[PDB]
Amino acid sequence: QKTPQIQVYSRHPPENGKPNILNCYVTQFHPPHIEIQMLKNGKKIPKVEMSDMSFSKDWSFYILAHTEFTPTETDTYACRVKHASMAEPKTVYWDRDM
Amino acid sequence: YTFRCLQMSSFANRSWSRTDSVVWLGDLQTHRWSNDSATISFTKPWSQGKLSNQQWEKLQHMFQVYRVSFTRDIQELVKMMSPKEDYPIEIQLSAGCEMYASESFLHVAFQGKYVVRFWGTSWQTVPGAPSWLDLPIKVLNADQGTSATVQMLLNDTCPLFVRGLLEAGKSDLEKQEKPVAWLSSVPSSAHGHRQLVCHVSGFYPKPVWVMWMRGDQEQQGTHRGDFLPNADETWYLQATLDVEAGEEAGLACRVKHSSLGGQDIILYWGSLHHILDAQKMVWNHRHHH
Amino acid sequence: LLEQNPRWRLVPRGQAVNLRCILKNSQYPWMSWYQQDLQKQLQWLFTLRSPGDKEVKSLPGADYLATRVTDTELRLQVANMSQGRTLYCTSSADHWTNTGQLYFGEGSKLTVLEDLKNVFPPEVAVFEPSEAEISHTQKATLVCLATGFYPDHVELSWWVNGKEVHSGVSTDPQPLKEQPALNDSRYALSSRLRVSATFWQNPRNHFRCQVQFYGLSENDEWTQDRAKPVTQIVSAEAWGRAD
Amino acid sequence: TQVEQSPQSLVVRQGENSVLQCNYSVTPDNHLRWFKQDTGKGLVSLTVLVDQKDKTSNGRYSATLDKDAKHSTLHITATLLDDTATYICVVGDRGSALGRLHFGAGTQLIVIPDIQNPDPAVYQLRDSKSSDKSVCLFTDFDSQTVYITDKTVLDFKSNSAVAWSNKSDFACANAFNNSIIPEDTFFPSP
Ligand SMILES: CCCCCCCCCCCCCCCCCCCCCCCCCC(=O)N[C@@H](CO[C@H]1O[C@H](CO)[C@H](O)[C@H](O)[C@H]1O)[C@H](O)[C@H](O)CCCCCCCCCCCCCC
Ligand SMILES: *[C@@H]1O[C@H](CO)[C@@H](O[C@@H]2O[C@H](CO)[C@@H](O)[C@H](O)[C@H]2NC(C)=O)[C@H](O)[C@H]1NC(C)=O
Ligand SMILES: *[C@@H]1O[C@H](CO)[C@@H](O)[C@H](O)[C@H]1NC(C)=O
Ligand SMILES: *[C@@H]1O[C@H](CO)[C@@H](O)[C@H](O)[C@H]1NC(C)=O
Repeated sequence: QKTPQIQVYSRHPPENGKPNILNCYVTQFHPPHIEIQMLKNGKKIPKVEMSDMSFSKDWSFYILAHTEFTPTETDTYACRVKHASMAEPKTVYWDRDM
Repeated sequence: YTFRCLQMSSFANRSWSRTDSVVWLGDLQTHRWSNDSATISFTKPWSQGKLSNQQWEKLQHMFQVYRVSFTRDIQELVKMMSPKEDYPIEIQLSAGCEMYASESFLHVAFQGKYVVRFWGTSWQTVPGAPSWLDLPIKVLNADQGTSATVQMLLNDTCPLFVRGLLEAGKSDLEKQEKPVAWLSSVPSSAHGHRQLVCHVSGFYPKPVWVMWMRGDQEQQGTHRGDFLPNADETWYLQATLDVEAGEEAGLACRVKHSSLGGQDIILYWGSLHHILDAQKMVWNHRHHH
Repeated sequence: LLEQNPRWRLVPRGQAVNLRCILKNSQYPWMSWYQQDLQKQLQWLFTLRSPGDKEVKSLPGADYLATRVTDTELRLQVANMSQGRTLYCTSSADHWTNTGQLYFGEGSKLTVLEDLKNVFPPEVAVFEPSEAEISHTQKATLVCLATGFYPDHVELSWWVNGKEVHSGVSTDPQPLKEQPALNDSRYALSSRLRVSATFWQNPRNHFRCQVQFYGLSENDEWTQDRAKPVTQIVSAEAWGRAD
Repeated sequence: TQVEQSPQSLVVRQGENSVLQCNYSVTPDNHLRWFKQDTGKGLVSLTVLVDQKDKTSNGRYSATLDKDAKHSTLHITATLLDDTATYICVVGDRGSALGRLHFGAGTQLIVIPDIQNPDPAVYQLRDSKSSDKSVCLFTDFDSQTVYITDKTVLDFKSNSAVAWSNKSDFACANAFNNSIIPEDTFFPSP
């Protein structure tokens, strides 16, 4: 078993109001079975497109999930990941400052 | 350029199994082979390389037999391991060639740990492999037919098909996309310290140079981040600098890339541009790290 | 070589059977089971390599359980037989083609019966050559007739002057049903010994037709008026005539 | 079924040529085997075929294989009476012990003897023990031609049938009354 690394980031400079694309990039996990959702305020975002799963030179898997979004001063985006190496589902919030 | 075909095989129990594949030329995905699909999908227009339809069809049928035979073969060999049938089981396969003269390879991992490889004419166990692998390896090695076509694949077919992909993929392997950079800030884990963050996004090809600067002097505390992908096969990177408060003044993030001529991107902290960029990012800060 | 046991067995419909495959040389370790139904269609069952490997499989119409106990012994428990099967045991090394070979055993013929009282031993009769045949062809043919037996497993041989002969013999390939429309019918089988007229006409010449029959064991419960039909030999004999 | 043999049954005169067909759809086809099973006995390997366009000679046997057409043939030159057997075409799933065999239904080969100058006759034979059971012997019919035995083949080779019955007035002359009988058959009075 290897626990997932979750990184959340925007495609373009994250100006409020303007349309942008949010990326949730999961890494360093084994086995390859994994559930990923992207969350807006708590509710699941209906169309989250995903890349195919691949692995790296250390034989650990990585996948990229992404969706279009419009950032707001008040609206919060997150990425939840269920994996066997974890008791509870890990939820990671987008921090534009990070 | 390093061509690699990757294979992910999951064996959950006696009945359940799937196997999916992806093919990379450098940092560009060229093929996708889902368990669900009978055929091998193209992700690019040039994914057929220089092969002709008849030559491609033959190879796809070659692989179609392989996928079905592999799944049966593994589920019989799994009966020889210690302890007997240790479900679940993951098998990973990495086969390709590097370009220069060339160098083909085929490596195999079991439960995430690399244990077997093809070498010369046969299958061999790598140093530190489980001793139970000796028996399965002998049976696989007894199969001249497999042995001979794998040889053909690695020695002859990988280099040839790649050399074709490279020629017909040149246009896409040469394209240049400009980085866009923007600045942000976070409190540091140490008291009175703050972490300056320089976001570089949307660049291709992958090689890039990013540093914090006091004009002349590169700031040695610059921590380059990991290369994170974008959905459109571009790249995202960030570089951080830990400063004491009232030391941000006079600092700049510099970015060198092949797509910028010689004209580096320089962003100064507190510069008129930065101020207006920052005013557009504001938010309530929850739930912050 | 590859010893298969037992060679033959009667199975009262609704009981199990134990089959063994002791292998004489450990250099050919890839033991596997093959089935051949009453319609002569062959099929692969199980293929076992490691000691301790046990596997189950259900087929029309017999359920199997095969284990590889030791590196030399291979078992197969056969249960719930509906209809007759014959089971073959094969071993090879890792290679099995260019550097061969693949080896086959003698097999185990299993026959399924409903009732035990349905087992009858054969009546045997030798019919003397025709005096017309002798005139016309200068050869003399004896016919042997084994009738009224069940099941169909009989082995027939000719014995001229106390020793077995193959020269001049042709026996039926398979037995035939006496009452063809009925399921629990009894069988009959014929053979011919064709000799020269001179050789038959010798009064000192003795002709015997023996028929081995495979039926019940000493380990089968039986209390009925007629005799307990054990695995036995039944014969008939004739001496020659001069005229 | 994945291995189709044809025909199901075949008849040849002793000394003539005989050809058996096998078309398969097993994938992958690594090798092909021919087997001979004498009735009531085990299997005997006749030949193994390995390559894309193969051929092998086993004394009186010879076989070809085309993997392109997933097809094989077996030839027996100058057939003997002991060639009466079932012939089984089988395909090798792998080139190692990981593979499984797939078996065709078998083609049943029946060899009928070359009887130049036949001598058809029906004789009645009596029980050695007395009495009064009897049997009929039909001897030496050429192989174009109540419990009747199927025709068997002797080795001077002869086709011969045997008929017996327990019915009031049998009798041998009209025993093979459901049969094609030579117009010159000898029917001696009993
Ligand atoms: C290969 C790279 C060259 C570049 C060209 C390809 C570019 C196009 C992109 C393709 C994308 C598709 C993703 C491909 C996945 C990457 C792996 C590719 C390498 C696969 C090996 C090719 C094997 C081909 C031979 C084969 O199908 N063998 C078959 C059939 O063989 C049978 O049929 C044949 C007829 O076709 C012959 O007659 C043979 O004698 C008979 O036995 C045979 O069954 C093989 O044994 C299959 C297994 C092979 C996997 C080896 C695994 C070793 C690891 C075991 C250790 C784990 C421990 C176990 C618990
Ligand atoms: C594929 O290339 C390998 C080398 O990478 C060849 O393996 C050699 O085989 C020869 C003769 O079989 C041996 O003398 C060498 O020792 C082998 N080399 C190694 C490094 O093991 C192989 O023969 C080639 N196959 C084909 C079809 O050309
Ligand atoms: C095999 O695995 C799948 C998924 O892990 C599961 O749905 C199925 O119940 C399993 N079958 C078994 C344990 O027989
Ligand atoms: C994957 O595909 C194979 C056919 O190649 C199928 O038999 C198997 O059940 C599939 N597994 C899943 C999980 O879809």
